[PDB]
Amino acid sequence: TATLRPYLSAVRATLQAALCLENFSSQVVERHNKPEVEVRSSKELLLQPVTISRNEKEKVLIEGSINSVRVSIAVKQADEIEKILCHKFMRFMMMRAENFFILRRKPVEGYDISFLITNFHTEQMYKHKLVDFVIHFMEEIDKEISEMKLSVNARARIVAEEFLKNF
Amino acid sequence: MILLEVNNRIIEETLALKFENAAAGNKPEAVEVTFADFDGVLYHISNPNGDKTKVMVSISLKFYKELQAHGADELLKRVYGSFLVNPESGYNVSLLYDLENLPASKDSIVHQAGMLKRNCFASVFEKYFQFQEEGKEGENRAVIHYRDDETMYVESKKDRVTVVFSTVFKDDDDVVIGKVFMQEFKEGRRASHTAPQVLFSHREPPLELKDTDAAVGDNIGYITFVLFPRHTNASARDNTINLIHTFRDYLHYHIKCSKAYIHTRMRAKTSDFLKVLNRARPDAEKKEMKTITGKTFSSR
Amino acid sequence: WXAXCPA
Amino acid sequence: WXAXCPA
Amino acid sequence: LMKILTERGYSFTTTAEREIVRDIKEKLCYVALDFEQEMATAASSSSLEKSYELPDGQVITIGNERFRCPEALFQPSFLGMESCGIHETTFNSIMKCDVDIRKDLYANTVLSGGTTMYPGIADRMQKEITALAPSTMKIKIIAPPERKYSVWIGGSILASLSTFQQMWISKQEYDESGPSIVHRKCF
Amino acid sequence: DIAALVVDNGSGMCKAGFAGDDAPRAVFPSIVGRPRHQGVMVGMGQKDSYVGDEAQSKRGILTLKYPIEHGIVTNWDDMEKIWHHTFYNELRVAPEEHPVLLTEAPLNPKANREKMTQIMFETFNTPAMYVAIQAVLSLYASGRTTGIVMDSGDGVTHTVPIYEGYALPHAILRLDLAGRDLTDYLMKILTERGYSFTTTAEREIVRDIKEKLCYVALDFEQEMATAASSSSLEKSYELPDGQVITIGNERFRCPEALFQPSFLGMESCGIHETTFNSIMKCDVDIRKDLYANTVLSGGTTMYPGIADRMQKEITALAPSTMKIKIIAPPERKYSVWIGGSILASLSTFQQMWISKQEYDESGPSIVHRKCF
Amino acid sequence: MAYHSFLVEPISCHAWNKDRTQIAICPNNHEVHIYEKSGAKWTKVHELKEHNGQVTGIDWAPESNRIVTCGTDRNAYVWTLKGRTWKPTLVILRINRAARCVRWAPNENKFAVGSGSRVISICYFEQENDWWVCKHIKKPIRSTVLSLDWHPNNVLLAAGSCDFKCRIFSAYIKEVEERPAPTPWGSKMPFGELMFESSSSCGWVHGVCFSASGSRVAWVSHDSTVCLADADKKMAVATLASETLPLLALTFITDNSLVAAGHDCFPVLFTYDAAAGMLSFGGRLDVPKQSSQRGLTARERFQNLDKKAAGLDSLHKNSVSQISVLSGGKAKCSQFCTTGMDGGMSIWDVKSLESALKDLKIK
Amino acid sequence: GRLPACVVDCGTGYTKLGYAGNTEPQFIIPSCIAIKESAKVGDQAQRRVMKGVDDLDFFIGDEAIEKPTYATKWPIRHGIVEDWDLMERFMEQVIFKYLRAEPEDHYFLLTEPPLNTPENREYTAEIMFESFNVPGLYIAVQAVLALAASWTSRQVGERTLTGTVIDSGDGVTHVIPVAEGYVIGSCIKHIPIAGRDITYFIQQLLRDREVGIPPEQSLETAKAVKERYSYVCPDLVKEFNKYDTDGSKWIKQYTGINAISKKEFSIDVGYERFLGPEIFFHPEFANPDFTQPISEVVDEVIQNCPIDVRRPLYKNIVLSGGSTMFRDFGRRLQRDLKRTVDARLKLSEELSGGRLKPKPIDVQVITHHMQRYAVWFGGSMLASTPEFYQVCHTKKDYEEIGPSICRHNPVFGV
Ligand SMILES: Nc1ncnc2c1ncn2[C@@H]1O[C@H](COP(=O)(O)OP(=O)(O)O)[C@@H](O)[C@H]1O
Ligand SMILES: Nc1ncnc2c1ncn2[C@@H]1O[C@H](COP(=O)(O)OP(=O)(O)O)[C@@H](O)[C@H]1O
Ligand SMILES: Nc1ncnc2c1ncn2[C@@H]1O[C@H](COP(=O)(O)OP(=O)(O)O)[C@@H](O)[C@H]1O
Ligand SMILES: [Mg+2]
Ligand SMILES: [Mg+2]
Repeated sequence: TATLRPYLSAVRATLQAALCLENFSSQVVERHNKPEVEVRSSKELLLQPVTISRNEKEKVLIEGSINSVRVSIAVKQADEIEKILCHKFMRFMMMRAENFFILRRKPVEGYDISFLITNFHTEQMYKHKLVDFVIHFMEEIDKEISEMKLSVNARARIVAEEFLKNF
Repeated sequence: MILLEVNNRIIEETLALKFENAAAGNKPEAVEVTFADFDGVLYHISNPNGDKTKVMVSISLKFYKELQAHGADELLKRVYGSFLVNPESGYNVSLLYDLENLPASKDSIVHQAGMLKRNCFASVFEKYFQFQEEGKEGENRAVIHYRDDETMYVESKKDRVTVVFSTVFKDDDDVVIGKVFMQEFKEGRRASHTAPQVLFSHREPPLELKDTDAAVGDNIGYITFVLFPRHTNASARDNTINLIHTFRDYLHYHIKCSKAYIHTRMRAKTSDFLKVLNRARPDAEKKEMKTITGKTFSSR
Repeated sequence: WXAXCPA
Repeated sequence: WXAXCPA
Repeated sequence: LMKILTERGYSFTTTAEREIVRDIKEKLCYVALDFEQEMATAASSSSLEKSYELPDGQVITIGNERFRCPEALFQPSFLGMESCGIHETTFNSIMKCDVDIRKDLYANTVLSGGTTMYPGIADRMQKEITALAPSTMKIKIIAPPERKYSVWIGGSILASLSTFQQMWISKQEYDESGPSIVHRKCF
Repeated sequence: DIAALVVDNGSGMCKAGFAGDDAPRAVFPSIVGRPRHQGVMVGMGQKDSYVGDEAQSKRGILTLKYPIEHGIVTNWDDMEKIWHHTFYNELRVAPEEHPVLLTEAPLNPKANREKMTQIMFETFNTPAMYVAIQAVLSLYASGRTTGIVMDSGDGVTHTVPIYEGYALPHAILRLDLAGRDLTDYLMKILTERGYSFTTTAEREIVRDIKEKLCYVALDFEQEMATAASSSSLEKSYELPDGQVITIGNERFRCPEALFQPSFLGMESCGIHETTFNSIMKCDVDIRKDLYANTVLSGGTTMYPGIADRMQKEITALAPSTMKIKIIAPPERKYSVWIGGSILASLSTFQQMWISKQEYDESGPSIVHRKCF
Repeated sequence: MAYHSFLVEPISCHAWNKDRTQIAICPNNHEVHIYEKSGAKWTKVHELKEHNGQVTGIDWAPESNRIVTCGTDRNAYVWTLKGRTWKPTLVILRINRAARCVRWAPNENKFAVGSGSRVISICYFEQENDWWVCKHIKKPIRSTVLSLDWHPNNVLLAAGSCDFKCRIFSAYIKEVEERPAPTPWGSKMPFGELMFESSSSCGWVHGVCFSASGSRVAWVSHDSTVCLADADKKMAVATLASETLPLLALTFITDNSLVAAGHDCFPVLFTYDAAAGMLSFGGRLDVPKQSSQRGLTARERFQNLDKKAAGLDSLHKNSVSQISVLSGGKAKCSQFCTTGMDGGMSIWDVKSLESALKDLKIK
Repeated sequence: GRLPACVVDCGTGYTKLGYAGNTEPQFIIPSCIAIKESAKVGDQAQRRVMKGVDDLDFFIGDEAIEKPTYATKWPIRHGIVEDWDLMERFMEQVIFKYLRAEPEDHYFLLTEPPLNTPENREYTAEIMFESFNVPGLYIAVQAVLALAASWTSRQVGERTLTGTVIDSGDGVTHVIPVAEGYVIGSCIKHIPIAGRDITYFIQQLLRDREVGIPPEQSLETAKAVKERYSYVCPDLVKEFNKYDTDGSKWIKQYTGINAISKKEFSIDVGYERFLGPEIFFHPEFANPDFTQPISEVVDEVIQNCPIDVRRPLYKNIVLSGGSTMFRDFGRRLQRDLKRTVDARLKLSEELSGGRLKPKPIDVQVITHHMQRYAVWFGGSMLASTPEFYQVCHTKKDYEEIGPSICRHNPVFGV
């Protein structure tokens, strides 16, 4: 859209300032190769967690590291119906978290969705296309949730007409 | 299934099985089946004092007191004849079928036995239909506690019958979707040229509930049907009673199917987002052709 | 419309 | 075919 | 019908066989009183099949097709047409008229034409209209015993009227005003 | 991913291969031979039914029978023989491990595809199959989602218009007129010159003569007057026994039957008028997009100078402002198969199979629900 | 000048021999693949398979023709070419975490392995027992050792770490070489000494490199900054903060100019002004190439219309991870090879690059 | 007051519905759903989006097999739900049409096979807690409830709490050793070979030999042939010989009705009388991955349990499920088990030196009056006790922790 343009430009510019990932083997365990932002084992391989917010309640928290990036998104939820629909939709997104290679089966507490892009995802898959996917999600999620809301309204109207027709 | 049905399946099944076993001449076996229904109704089909020849079907309702009022058993008596007996201890209505005195055409009595709850409701409801048919204004108006936290205020006038549902849902998601399902309920009168006047309110209770004990509050919704003498005549009052009886349960049913409806659209959009992600996976240069099972091709 | 004319 | 034309 | 018969295996292509197909349609087809129920019945039994004999000795049997042909009248979507069925057409034509008369038309719907000689079309039309029109009004489908020649019967009755002899287009009128006179002499 | 056999198996010639290639792995005429003389030399090995190229090479002592006629399977035993030869001899692959994408012409009897599914599931035990319409695959092969496909195979001709993917099923025009009728017509008209081919083994010779010498004349009457006033169009072909024959006027009289079936004693319109009618049956807002996306296919549209004839004929029937493009690629004969390999190699196509399990519980009546 | 893609998976590290006719790469697995230049095409000639985890450092000694490989299995191997096959000799590193980088000494008498155990392992030979032994430099280090580069005097050793610091240790082994000569870094050089330690406290150090004369030490940080410490000026630091993505590798093509690369995928050139003590962005070395588009077939159009409903203008399509000097040494270089995380190997040329861009001056 | 808890045992070939506290399930319907399916193109998640209210135009149970214009889909395969849209619709009509239960006033007791993946439990919890809003749920293993269904047919004083339950249903056969009331979970065995594999094998046998069977009923026949003329043989080759030499006695006739023209077809039931059940003692006949008979699997199950509970487990082998209703199934099972046990005991005696002759291990296979629905009645017991309302997952627990509350079952540790 055109009301999220500076917010999305800032988010995209912060995404490709992180996502400069490198291969790294663990220090606190013999031969494991684990994402350093998930284990939080070494405090020297962790960059500052940067927040980019459009208003009080829509934001992106980006936690960088040497071989991983965790991007948590707190989406706009205006009323209770949008909250229910956003919850169910994010849940149906988590369900397939092996088809989405950069997704995370559980969101970071306080945030609606979370992506975890390690270094293998930037070595075996296009980096700019991952950035584009994140920005496209942030662009289109509000529109899709609004269409869900309109679908619920239409279902309510059809149910009312199906009842009051028999009288 | 769009519209909820009024006949219970377990009663019909059990009584038809017992009547087939009795009509073929087999010796009767014991029966003790307890179950439930909508609105907290409790059924119990058993035998009186281990007498394997009689089957007693008892029902416990929530409008306990409104059915004990004088004249609230005209329909029950009229429809059930000699089957209506004294209630079993702990229950409210009770039918008693003797497996040796069953009349012919055993389908009709079972079709009327599966609608025991509908008939108990229509018996306490046709009182006001008659109070309106006989041309008397100001007849008795009551509050049927058809549930435990919701009420149905019935009033009969010279020219109409007003039914005010005071309704509230238990779960938070159900409350949030029910606000919508009840706001959009006046848009139904565009589907038929003859539908009762429906009014919805959740800011303040109607002026009918200011002298009565119908449930009120800031979390309750009020839905007023105004049934006119074209919906309460002696030929189209069966459908009207069925609908006014199953309205709340039908709304609850469709609120709970709305979620299974939305889940399909959410799966579709999830796949549509996966297709946008797929632009990040670099297309392979050569793939090995496999089999339906997944094993190597084993040939060119 | 509801009565008279369509709309 | 069965009716019309052969096949 | 020529198209759907290929489903069974019968291919009528030339214009000479269109007459055979028309004879089949005007001898075996019938309008169903409930399309979905008749479709479910014809798919679970053989009590709806009828055999017709081509004029060379070949005998064919048509089942489900018998009522899928006239059903197009009530669902033009089969023919890829966007327009509504004949029942909705009649109902809309009624609703186009003034209010006070919509009652009388409801009780005086008069079928006509050969295509309305399908067994069970009056009942289907009545059901559709009484499902569309309000419940208070009465629906009566005036399907005469004969309606193939009804237009001709009416034409005869009109021509035999004594007040009609002043409405003919006279030869002198045509020679005076040319053909276009037909736009003003005839309605 | 999984490897799925694509078996076109239209009338005339069976072309089978694997999904993902650019050409069918095995293409052979769908004929079945039967010996018509006594065996006298015992000990050399004998067979009672030759299939495909082997039946073609030994046609001198066989009665070639086509199992498919006008796009309809008329002898199911020979069809099973053809499929067995395709699976175990040409592709040399076990059929009980790969899905199968067969093709069928539009407006065929449902019993055809029903028995096809029953055979492919109960005889070869394929784990999944799918019966697609030929013209849709032909449009796949052309890499576009809008246009009218004009597929003229060996036994059937048909046109299917599609717009943005939404095929219009009420304007699909079928016409039982294709290479075999033209071959029989050539056999008929070759007598007037003096040559008589009358046995089913010589019909192959006539078919070779047709597909090597015959062509389509841009202006029929001018070409007739020309070849009838000068010996500059006569061509000489050598029979497989040394005899040479010379055909003149006949060269373009055989394929001309496609544009005016009054020669064969048929009433239906030509293929150009059939395509134009199919277009005119569609709505008015898409015709302009169909005119510029006409697609040819089938081996009967491989006649030299048929694209120009079709363009010149449609342009005479369409308004003078519509641009008529005849998209005839030089790989038109294999197009129906090439589109198949494109289709069976797609990701979502795995959700359109007819799984063996789904058939085991519903019988052959499932193809009408899973495949249009 | 050329570009050759050996594979689609990243290349961890590469090494060339003396006459630059063979290359040893890591296919992003346990094996080491030795390819040989045959005319214009490359052909794999050797596969060295002894490691348990993926190799992370390969180095090829030119004069002795011995390869050294260190991987994430906490082991190091020295491969010698017996007849036609490379046979490995195991080195006992005594580390408890994965190794990260390996570097031969200039004289090929010892080699340094930086590991993630917060130590550096100076390995040498014991011909009294045929025993590859190692000593440890572990005092001021507090994290992984990422990059190593030896001083031309065979003793000093530059090491970058994940503790944000670049250091210059003294790897003097008093049993394989003589006491070294005094350098402008310091006169006291016992084993494990600390001659220099940068003042940076931000960003890891991905690459360090000594000058051709051993008087300057340059390094690159994840902080996007490229720094150079000069020893003839009281060890003075000249820093340059870039406005692009960070760098991963660098080298000295002359005593005044550096060629770096990194997460930008194209090589850049920096220059050092000794008369002022400040770095200058010499500019991008590669000319932005226009990648030709291809028309889509029908099979590929439907394949990417069903499945999914170049962006980069350099030779490498992923970040460049290692830069080596092919020919010319570090005093006057003419060819440098870059390998990145896209399996490619770009053999650059300094003359052609200086010719293509006339706005490009090499100090 | 409280209302009885709903019990819904959802099996691959049949679902048993009831209210806890009764003696037998109120409904036993086929586990199938008839929905409108037409010829469409695209994915499955995309062609399932129905406009308007058309997603409620479906039927389940007995009413879904009669419908000839609908497409019948089976959501459960091998006991594991492979389709959750159809399963949600099936559950919503199970609750709102057959049981007529308001899902906010009744605790629910569903069932599962042993090797149900945890994500299936999480999806079931999500469905029952967020869509239907049950106040409590309990997902019990299927065979462990089948043990408490053999007590109604055995004499007083010998109703034990220890036994090996063998549950062979439509899609899965699992063996569960219960000891003193505690499910020995780390010894449970689970084989996906069951009734429906027998029905596929029998129809493939009939289709290779017989003629005249309508295709659209080729399965419906192979069930009436399997659940009517099928028995168990003591020996296979000897039975083939008995059928070959005296076919006039061992070969039966089956006469069915073609339900399109109402004509009658007749087929000969021959070898598939004994080859059907033989895939229990020869699982390679139907799935070449497994090669181990059921007697050997039961013996491994019992020989892995603790030592001093091995001898009672051999004494109370309780059969359950429909696929164990084959004539002389328990007899052949007990014969093979007795062979194995006696051979092992004699070997142990010989190795001991020959001084003691230990007590011969009593092996018994218990067929009872409730096998066809032995699971459900078990549930109807467990969901009728007070302690039931102490082991359910309350709605508060879900609202607090989430669906991961239902992630653990007694087959795996931690
Ligand atoms: N009994 C019938 N059943 C079905 N179709 C009929 C029947 N009678 C006539 N038709 C069809 O309806 C059309 C109209 O019949 P007709 O009364 O002759 O009007 P018109 O003179 O306009 O044709 C005819 O073309 C005929 O094929
Ligand atoms: N290149 C060609 N030129 C002329 N005629 C051809 C050519 N190729 C094929 N034909 C003729 O077209 C006829 C039918 O085409 P074919 O591709 O066999 O149909 P199908 O695709 O159904 O097998 C064949 O009998 C053949 O003689
Ligand atoms: N008497 C019987 N003999 C043999 N097989 C049977 C019998 N009864 C049922 N079956 C088979 O068992 C299956 C149904 O049993 P059931 O215990 O309900 O399985 P589930 O509970 O998994 O649906 C069906 O496949 C049926 O063919
Ligand atoms: Mg073709
Ligand atoms: Mg079961």
